[PDB]
Formats: sequence, C-alpha cells, structure tokens
Amino acid sequence: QPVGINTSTTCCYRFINKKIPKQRLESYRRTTSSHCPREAVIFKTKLDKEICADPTQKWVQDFMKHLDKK
Amino acid sequence: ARCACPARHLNNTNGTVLKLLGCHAFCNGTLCTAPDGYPCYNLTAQQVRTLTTYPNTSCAVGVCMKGTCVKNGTMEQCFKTP
Repeated sequence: QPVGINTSTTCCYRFINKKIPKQRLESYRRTTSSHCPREAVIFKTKLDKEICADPTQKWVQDFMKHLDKK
Repeated sequence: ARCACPARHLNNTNGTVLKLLGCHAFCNGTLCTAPDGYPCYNLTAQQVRTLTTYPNTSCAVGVCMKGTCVKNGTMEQCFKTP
C-alpha cells in the first residue's frame, strides 16, 4: 500500500532572507512536509503572519532550540 | 517583496516532489512568483475545472521560469489534498 498520499501539501517556495528578532515572533512552529521541494519551517509573527524560514540558517535553528526548552 | 508565505501544492501518486499549480501565489497583498527552477504543474483550464482529491487526468510537470510553468514532458497523476 502506497503512503505519502497522506502528506500535508503546504510548502514554502521562498524564505525570509534576514534574521527576525525573537521578540517579533510568536510560539507558532510548523514543519512542512518532507515531500516539499524546499525544507522549511513556518513561524508566525506577532502580527499573526505566517512566514517561511530556512532551517539550514543558524538563526532559525537558534529560534527552534529556544522554542524547545519552554 | 514579502513573498515568503506558505502555499498549497499538489501531490501525486508518482512518489515525487510536491509541485505548485502554476508559478504564482498570493502573499500579503502581492502577486508572488515562485523562483526560477521551482517544480510546478501546468494544467489546462479543463484539467483545473475537474481537479479533485484523486488523480483523474495526466498532469504536465514543468519548471517555473519568470512566472511560466514551462512543461518538460514528464506526466504525473496529480491531485489536491484539502
């Protein structure tokens, strides 16, 4: 039986280029499907805007690590 | 260009990457264009009209270039997931 037809289909085609300070971001974090063309995580700004972030950039990994420990 | 909004892509039963339907998406008041090289589907008007949650047509794969999904000849069983 084929799987992967069950993956979520929201993907990021572009990323936010410059680092966003953590004070401007909410606690929202969603990893996009591994089937997406580009590996991405979705954050949300304090104005409730979803933004695409590249998890290979250092500030993105930093913010995810911060989101981990409470 | 604040063009870093997520967008719904189409899946396929072929086990390949999700692909944008066309090369444009609306983001924060802007008609955004996917980057050159980005994987896409180029569907006819008729194919889009009947696009549903299971494949019912052969979908032309393409590569985005300056907003056009340039077909490359590969065909896939694409479908949308709500």
